[PDB]
Amino acid sequence: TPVEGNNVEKEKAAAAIDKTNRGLKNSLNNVLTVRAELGTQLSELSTLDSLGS
Amino acid sequence: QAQAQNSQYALARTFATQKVSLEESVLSQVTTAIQTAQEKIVYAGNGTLSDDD
Repeated sequence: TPVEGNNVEKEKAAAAIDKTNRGLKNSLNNVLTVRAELGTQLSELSTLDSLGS
Repeated sequence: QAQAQNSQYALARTFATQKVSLEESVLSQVTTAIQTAQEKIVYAGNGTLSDDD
């Protein structure tokens, strides 16, 4: 969006970008939580199969 | 007669060993699991953790 010299577009775009920044941060934390849960799943599976053998 | 007594206790020992070994296996794994839960507790003591982590 062109913002050259045009206030109400300059800052408006800037606010959208800020909201995007926060959103990306939250998304990263969420996907990291999912990764952690899968890591526990894998560790359990490895431990369980040895028990089975 | 004496031989009969001896044979019966042979069988009894067989089944006792069955159960005893089967317990020991999962018991060792229980020790393992307690210890890992312990380690991750000690990490809960980490005084730098953020609420999401």
